[PDB]
Amino acid sequence: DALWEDRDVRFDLSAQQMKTRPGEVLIDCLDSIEDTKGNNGDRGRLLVTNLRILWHSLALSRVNVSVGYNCILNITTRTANSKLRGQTEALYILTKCNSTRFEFIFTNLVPGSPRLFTSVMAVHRAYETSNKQLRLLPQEHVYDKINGVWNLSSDQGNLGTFFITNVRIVWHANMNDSFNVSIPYLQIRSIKIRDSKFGLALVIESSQQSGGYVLGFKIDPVEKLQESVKEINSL
Repeated sequence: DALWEDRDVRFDLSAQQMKTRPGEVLIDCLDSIEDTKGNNGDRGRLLVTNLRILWHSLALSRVNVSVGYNCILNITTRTANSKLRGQTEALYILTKCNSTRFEFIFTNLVPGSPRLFTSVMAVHRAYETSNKQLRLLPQEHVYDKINGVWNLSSDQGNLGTFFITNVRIVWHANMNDSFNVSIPYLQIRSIKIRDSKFGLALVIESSQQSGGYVLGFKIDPVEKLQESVKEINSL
């Protein structure tokens, strides 16, 4: 139960269906599959999304466990069924990180979902495929252009150029090497201003990374630090 996310209590389900996360898009959903090497029984439903691939039970759906695209390495098919009551059904499981293996056997689907496999190749693929002009992500735009910022690293600080985007909040330095320093907004948890410490700066409280990245704005009369904290606390 190390990559089974909890659903009965942590997703607060009824007796029949899952609970959808914000921004989670559904494509297909089916039934009558077997799980092995979890902590479960023998039969239940099967749901899929753009962030999780979900097994709903049949008997006791107050035990219902799944995993998503954050942990899957690659996926397999069996073959196209040659003749006389075969199937195309194969769900075989490659964990990215841990040594747990799984086999998903649809117990009684009659064509075994040959067209759901035509979908599931692309939805893993989207999670696969993910001078100062930004390497811009799709569904992302630039909302501020700031020249002359002294980001002060643990090594040293230098002349730089800052951008404020929708998601990937990056910083460029034009000091002889074209640095890449980029954080996403979802890794940002909280923000504080440091006017006195290190000269009119902001510090970044990261949850997962557990580190702090600063910038620098005492280098010019800038009138943009109060512009900054509004955009980044909102978005």
